[PDB]
Amino acid sequence: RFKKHVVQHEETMQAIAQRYYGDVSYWIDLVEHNNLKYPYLVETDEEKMKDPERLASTGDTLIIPIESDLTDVSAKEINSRDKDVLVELALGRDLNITADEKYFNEHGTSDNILAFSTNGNGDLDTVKGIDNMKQQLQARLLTPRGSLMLHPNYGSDLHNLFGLNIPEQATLIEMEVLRTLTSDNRVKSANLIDWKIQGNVYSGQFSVEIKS
Amino acid sequence: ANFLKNLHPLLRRDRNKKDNQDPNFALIDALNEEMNQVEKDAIESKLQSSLKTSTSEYLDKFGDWFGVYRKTDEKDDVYRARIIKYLLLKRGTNNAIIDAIKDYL
Amino acid sequence: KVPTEDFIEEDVGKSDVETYSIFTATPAGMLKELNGDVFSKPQFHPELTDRYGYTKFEVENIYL
Amino acid sequence: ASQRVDEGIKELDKNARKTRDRNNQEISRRENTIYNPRQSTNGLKGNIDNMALIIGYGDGGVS
Amino acid sequence: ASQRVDEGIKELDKNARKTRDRNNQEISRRENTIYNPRQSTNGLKGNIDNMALIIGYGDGGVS
Amino acid sequence: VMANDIIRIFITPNDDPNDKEGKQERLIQVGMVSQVSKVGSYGNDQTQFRITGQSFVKPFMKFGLGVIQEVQAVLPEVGWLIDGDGDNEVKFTGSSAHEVMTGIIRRFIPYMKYNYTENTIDNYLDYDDLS
Amino acid sequence: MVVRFQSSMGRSLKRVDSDDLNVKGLVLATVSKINYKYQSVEVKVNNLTLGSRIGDDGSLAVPYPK
Amino acid sequence: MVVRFQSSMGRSLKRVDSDDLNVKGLVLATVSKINYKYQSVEVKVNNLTLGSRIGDDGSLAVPYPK
Amino acid sequence: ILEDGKGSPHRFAGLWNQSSDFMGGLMGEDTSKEL
Amino acid sequence: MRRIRRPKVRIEIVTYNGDEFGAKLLGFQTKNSMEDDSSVFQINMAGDTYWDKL
Amino acid sequence: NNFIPQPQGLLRFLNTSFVSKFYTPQLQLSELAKKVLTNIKTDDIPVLEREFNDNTIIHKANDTLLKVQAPRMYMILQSIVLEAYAIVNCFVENPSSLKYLTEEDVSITRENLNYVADYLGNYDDYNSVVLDLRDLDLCFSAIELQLPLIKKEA
Amino acid sequence: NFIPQPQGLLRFLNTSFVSKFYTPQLQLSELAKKVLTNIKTDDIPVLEREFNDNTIIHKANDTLLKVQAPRMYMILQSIVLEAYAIVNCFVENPSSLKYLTEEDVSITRENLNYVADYLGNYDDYNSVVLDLRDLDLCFSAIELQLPLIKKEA
Amino acid sequence: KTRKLTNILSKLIDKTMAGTSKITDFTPGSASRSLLEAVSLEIEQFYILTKENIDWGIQEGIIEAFDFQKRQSKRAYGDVTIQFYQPLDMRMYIPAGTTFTSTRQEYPQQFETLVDYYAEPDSTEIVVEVYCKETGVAGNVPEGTINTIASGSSLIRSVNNEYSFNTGTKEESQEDFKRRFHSFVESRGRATNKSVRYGALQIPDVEGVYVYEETGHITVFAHDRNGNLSDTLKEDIIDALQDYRPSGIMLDVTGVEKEEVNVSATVTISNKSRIGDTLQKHIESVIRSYLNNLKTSDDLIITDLIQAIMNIDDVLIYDVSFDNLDENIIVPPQGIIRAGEIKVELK
Amino acid sequence: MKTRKLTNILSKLIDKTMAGTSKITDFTPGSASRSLLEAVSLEIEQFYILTKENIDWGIQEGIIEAFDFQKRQSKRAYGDVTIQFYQPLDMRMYIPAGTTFTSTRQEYPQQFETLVDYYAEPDSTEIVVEVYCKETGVAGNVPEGTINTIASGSSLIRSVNNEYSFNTGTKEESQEDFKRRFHSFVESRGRATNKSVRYGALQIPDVEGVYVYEETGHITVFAHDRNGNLSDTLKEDIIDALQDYRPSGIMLDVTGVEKEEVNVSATVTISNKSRIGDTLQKHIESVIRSYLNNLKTSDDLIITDLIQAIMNIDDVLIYDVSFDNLDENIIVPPQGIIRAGEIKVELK
Amino acid sequence: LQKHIESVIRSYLNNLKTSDDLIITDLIQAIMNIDDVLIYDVSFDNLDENIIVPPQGIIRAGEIKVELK
Repeated sequence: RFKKHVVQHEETMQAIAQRYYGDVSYWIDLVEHNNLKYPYLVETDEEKMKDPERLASTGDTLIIPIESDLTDVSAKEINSRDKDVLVELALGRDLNITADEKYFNEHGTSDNILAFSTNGNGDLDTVKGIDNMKQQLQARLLTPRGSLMLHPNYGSDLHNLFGLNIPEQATLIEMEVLRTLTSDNRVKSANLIDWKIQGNVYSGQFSVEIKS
Repeated sequence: ANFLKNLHPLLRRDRNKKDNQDPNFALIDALNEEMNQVEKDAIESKLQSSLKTSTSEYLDKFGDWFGVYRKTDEKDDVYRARIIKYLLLKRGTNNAIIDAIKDYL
Repeated sequence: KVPTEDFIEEDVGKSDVETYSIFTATPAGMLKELNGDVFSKPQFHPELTDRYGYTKFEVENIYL
Repeated sequence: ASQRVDEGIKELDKNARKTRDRNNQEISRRENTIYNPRQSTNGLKGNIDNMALIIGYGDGGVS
Repeated sequence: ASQRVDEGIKELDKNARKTRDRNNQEISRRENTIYNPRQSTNGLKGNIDNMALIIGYGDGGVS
Repeated sequence: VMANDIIRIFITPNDDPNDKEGKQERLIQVGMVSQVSKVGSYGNDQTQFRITGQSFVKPFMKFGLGVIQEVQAVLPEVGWLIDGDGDNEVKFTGSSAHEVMTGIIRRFIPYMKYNYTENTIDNYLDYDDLS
Repeated sequence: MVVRFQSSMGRSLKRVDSDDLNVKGLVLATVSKINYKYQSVEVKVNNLTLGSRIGDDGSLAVPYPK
Repeated sequence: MVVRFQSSMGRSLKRVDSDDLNVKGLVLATVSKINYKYQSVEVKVNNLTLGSRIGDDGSLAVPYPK
Repeated sequence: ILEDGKGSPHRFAGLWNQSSDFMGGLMGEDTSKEL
Repeated sequence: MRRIRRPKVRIEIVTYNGDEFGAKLLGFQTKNSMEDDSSVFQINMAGDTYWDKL
Repeated sequence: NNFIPQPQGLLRFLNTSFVSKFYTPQLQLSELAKKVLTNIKTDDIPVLEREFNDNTIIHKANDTLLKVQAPRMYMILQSIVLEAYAIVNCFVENPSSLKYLTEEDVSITRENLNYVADYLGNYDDYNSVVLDLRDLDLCFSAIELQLPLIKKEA
Repeated sequence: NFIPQPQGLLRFLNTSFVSKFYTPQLQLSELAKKVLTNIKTDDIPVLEREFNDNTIIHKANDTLLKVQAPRMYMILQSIVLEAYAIVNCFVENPSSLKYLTEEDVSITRENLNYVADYLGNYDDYNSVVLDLRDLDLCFSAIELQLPLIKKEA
Repeated sequence: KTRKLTNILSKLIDKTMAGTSKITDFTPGSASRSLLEAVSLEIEQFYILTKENIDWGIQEGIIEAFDFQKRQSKRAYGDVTIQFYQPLDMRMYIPAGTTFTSTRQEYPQQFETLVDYYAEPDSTEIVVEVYCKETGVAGNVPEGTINTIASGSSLIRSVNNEYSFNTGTKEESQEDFKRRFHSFVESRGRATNKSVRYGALQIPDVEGVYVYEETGHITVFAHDRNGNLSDTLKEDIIDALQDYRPSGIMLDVTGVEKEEVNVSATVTISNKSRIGDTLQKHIESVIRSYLNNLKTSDDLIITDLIQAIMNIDDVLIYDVSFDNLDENIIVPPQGIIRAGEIKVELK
Repeated sequence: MKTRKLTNILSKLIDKTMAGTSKITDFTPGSASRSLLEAVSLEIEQFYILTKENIDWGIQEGIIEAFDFQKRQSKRAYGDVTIQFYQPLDMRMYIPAGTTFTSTRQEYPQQFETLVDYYAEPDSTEIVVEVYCKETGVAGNVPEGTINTIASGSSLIRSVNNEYSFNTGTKEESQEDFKRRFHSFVESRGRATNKSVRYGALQIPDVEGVYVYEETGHITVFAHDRNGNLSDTLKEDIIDALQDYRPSGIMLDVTGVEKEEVNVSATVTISNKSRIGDTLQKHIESVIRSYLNNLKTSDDLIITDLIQAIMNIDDVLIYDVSFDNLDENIIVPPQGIIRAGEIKVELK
Repeated sequence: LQKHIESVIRSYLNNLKTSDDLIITDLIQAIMNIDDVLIYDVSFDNLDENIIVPPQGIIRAGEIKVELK
């Protein structure tokens, strides 16, 4: 895992390692992760134009490992070249099945609702990054608790919670949604920020803390 | 990085307008100038580590390791060219031998 | 595997109760140095014996 | 890899297994002197064990 | 002084260090029968320990 | 705390400024540590570290005079006139305990080397004024 | 514990004392020197010599069977 | 108690250990077979035979007095 | 280390296998033979 | 979250039924140790029935 | 070779117009194969005085008439075993043989493995061998992804 | 009670350009005189091995300073004698530390700086200078600490 | 070798104390201590700079002299031109980081502008350099693909790239860099059998070349082209091999001949009930395939033929013999064995 | 880059400080600014010297990495050891394998060990077995009468002594010998020539000091091992190796080398009359005999190198050396090697 | 290698039974199981015809002699 950062005006590479990891001494290993040539951070972009991929300048992103992966040579090699592909790999890659986004939001808690799609040309669509995490939360919420053919106790009792719209039913629904969202270890916490009623319609929203 | 950027963040970084004489600015300027000259020297050191750009003593070392020593009053370019060429003798062929005679001539 | 989350109490530490420098595996005790073939063949580290000199550790093995 | 290594070892003859133990001892006494092959090296020796069993490094294998 | 002493002794050959150990043991037999370069004696040994390597005081340093 | 370190303890009996006879900073015990261990009953929500050692009895008690069985130590057409030579035999002779004990201690004490930044056991142990 | 730090030996805990000093059984030695006048030898252990005190031959030595 | 259930012997409680394995004293035996080439016999205990290993005669046997 | 039961790599230290045969001449036996 | 635990001990005996023996369980100890040459265990039983005769 | 001996059958096997719709080979000897093969050809190698493990893939190839029916494809199998044998040796002993194998050399072995696997599918005598080689086809791909990474680690 | 000396060091020890900052005076210390006589007259024990490939071993004898600049080679010997003298007393036989004084080490450093500056012109033999600069700061710590040691002892 | 922060700072402190008597305070916060720490940090950075330079040198710098190129995963870049409806009347701004998205749906490639550009007051067209986001060969795009800009404007009409992106680059391992160098050095060998063989195989339509060596003459013959050699190829390869032949040694090139063998073998089977047309056909096919696959200058040893024919099935075959094959047939160096006529009798 | 000394950097810093709008400042000695300037200058000097040393190390390491040419490891010392018994053995005795031979002198605590079995037949008052130094270095080259100890030795043994110093152990391969072998390899890139054959013959680790003699259409290579012999297997291995490197269409043949014996009868003058002794004589004899061995084929018996080699032992102790009959260099033929020879020392 | 070849011949001949009979070609096959690249030619100096075993007797190896040439 890693933290994101950006190059500030005339910040030296010594200064970053000292602020995040404490000891300045660690900058030496920290430059290999960002694959930098000797002018590790340089102010001017027309100087980055010298050989763009092997440098960082003012306004560019940087990668900051956690201290345990700082010394790992494999983490060094991977972070050297992958660069922005970090987030995608770290959140993982999967087949996209939100083909009919307008449609699956008309019949949730019913089956047969999702389907493969095609993007690009001649290849099934795929999803990655934060979109993948959303899609997976979405599918997990719209699936009943014991309906996947292996590893059951997956999904929700959202199909079971339909009731007289009195507030206790609404707190129950809130708690089920929060449990469902907090099931995945990748997510830190969820919390409600609004619940709202319109006769026979529930509405509400939840904030979820995704790890960096 | 360079000596100005890292040095104690409360110290000055530019000439004083109150007076012309600034021992602070003289010291920092001298140290900046020396360490940037050392930096230029160290960047130029990369060229001496390669036979393609090594000159003077490092070209001589390369020649000595390849066994091609420097001829009296021989400049760097011809000496490098002979050193590189020396590994393509293709000895034993008749046209090779003719080339070696043309070189010797 | 066991995480700290199941630990009620712990009492673990180094100790210099066991300390030997020379280790050997004598053969069955009938064979004896003054009436036959090679009796024993020990092993030691030169740095180790400085702190603990000539500390022997012997074991008879019935098998050999 | 480990699963098929164990499955293949099950079928091995007694002599094959004895020689694999002896080879393992011989390598051992002279040493000091989330499976994903992408972006990781944790499952290295597992793939070697199958390949060494099926191909045959010694009568049984090594490691 | 401590740092460059340790680097010296790392750089020494195993026979060199063995002889240094012998000389230390001989000296020990002959026993009987905050740091500042100024106004301080605690760092006396560091200056002496740094010597006996730039000068060949026996095949290896002492103390 | 690495093993075999030396710890000195000093106890102040009574008040300094009062000028009592107890103001002496008398040392109570000195010795060599030989064990360090974590200790803690998390049921009672408390943990401690325990260190124990012995007062310079560790070097002697651990130093075992072993026996070497298969060493001739011969020389070509030369030999030692005193017997008990070539072999690891050593003989100590004296007409009193303080004469013998001096030879016994002095035989092995210097070579018992350790990583003290400053010396060995002979500086820290007087072993004198014997009779 | 603190009090256990006493003389001990073996894998199993055993109080070492003046019993351990006493030898159990018979041991072998080689005849290095003989006192011809008294016919009492001194035998050598692998790294120790028995008998052999300040007494030349008569007042201390090892007896021989007759 | 529960922990007392260990190796023990005698009317009085005594820790049986590797001391009990060691014999105390001298024992008698009968000469069953002799190795005439080496003149080293093998003696029989009442229900056990000493000496007498895979070694025919030279490398293991019981010495005889001379 | 958890991978494949590797355990601690420092268990097989630099003194595990490096050693040498034991004989005298280390202490007191050599002092008489300095001819 | 804190884990929840519901222990449920069973006992089986082979020569009185074992399931009735296991019901009157109250506590036991099982000292097992490679240091010593003997493994020993203890069981505490309730006084509802005269176990001495059984 | 330096540490332990090898079976006699494997030493004897190793010393020495069809088209697929998905694959084509090129008969490159890998740099590590080039130098290990010379050692196998020379007598400087220990060897065992007896053979066991009759279920190995080597005896399977020997039993079938693949040698005389299709000596081309018999040759390719020897090449597959030569690379596959060498990359087993370096991890278990002699690490100095590393930095002499590249992902391109390991990649083309799958090309040659599947180019022979289609051919083997046309005659269901060789099913026992087919079954074996398919297991190795996924084994090599893992090594290709980790070989650049392992080399930097070591 | 003297550790035997290496054969190299023993052979080494038994026998225009000018710098603007530091200059030599070719003055020897009383303590350095007494040692020189001891080695000249008495046959000190000497080792037989030469495992330690440092100091004058293939550095001070390998360089062409011995033939090119023999005067400069006389400075290097004086520094070795003065470096070997101070190491002699402290390690063993401290009775000879009474003859050493502040000015004895002062002049040694000045001689060190002059020979060191001259060696800086040569680009091959910088290895010798590498040790001399480390030794240069060693003498200065004795210089600023030797008057306290004698009064303490 | 490189020294760390601590050693340099400690040497500076010790030398200051040796020289300077004015200075005695070195708490964290002294202008002098941090002056020395700044100096030390810059020295350590220069040490790491030399370290990286030495690493590059040992890795490829000696080899760079020789005729080879190194690749460093440089992302693809190429000139791109933009057009507007009318000439401008203002200095329009073009930020760095501007994204030029692919117009084709099938191409997910994207590109970004590293440096800012300022349109002229009245120029109707401007060309800028754009670098791809993705490294490797995947960043290559055909001509006429980049025709959309994320930061669109009214004045902007369309975008096009006349020249294709050729600067796509992929980096291999050090072994791949070293192998081509080795192959080039090895290829410079001449006047040897292996070098002659390589130089013959360099020209196309050369395969399975066989070389026969003698003190007198050197003779090379091959069946490269559909089992036959043509006169034109002989003329071409004679001229090529002049650089490879040894000086003063004759070189000769000839064609390849074949010797068809006639054999009528007999096979005894233990179980006569098994015999059938299919069995003898298969035996004849195995024999003819075995006799076809013979190496150049390979003598037809009867022993190998016996081994080969018997190894079909040890239980089946009991006895074998050849009516019309007396002993092993020796062949010249230029001859190759072929199956002329084969017949198999079952007994 | 160019090396900058302290004085130049200090002058440049002083001049920048003066020119930098600073007249108040002074650079007398004892000042704090002068000491800081000097320290910085010495740091820059250290950096430049370490940079030059790293450039040299880098060049060496790149040359090692480049190609597949690397230095070979050190050879373990070995030699003969002589056993003296009190009386001839009455029955046959067996020596256990891996018997350890050592010494008691503190200068040579290096161990030794036997590799093969040995048997002491009866009625034999002495037995000699070969021994190999376990430590890989020059410490095994012990002088005469050093190895005076045996482990697991019976009472029969009376004395243990080596009759001759080993003088066979070596350290890691010399930089100059590696450099020369690498020159041989570079000149040998063009195949079909004398130097190519030379390198193809020398690349085997066993063979040492080969020679080539080129008769018309007829190469001959005179190859021998460190012992001066040429076993058939090694000869065939050399031929197979040279097959790749042999010029095509020209004969090659090999026939070893024929040894020759000469007696030097050397005489040496020794400054120190006390140090003269039989031990030094034996050491001089062994040094000369060893010099005689490990000599390549087709080189004259040069006496200048002999005297420089024997004077190398001690320049001061050894005064002068002279000879009686071999004062003129003996020209050796292509198939001659000077390896045998009996040495008699005649001290003046 | 000759020792190995003699041991293979012995194992082959000893494996026969009463119902089997010594055949030259079968012996050739058995011994030529070794890779044909190593052994290029085999011939018999004494054996030139197939030996017919009587029903009661069994053919087996006696004292075998193998040589290069």
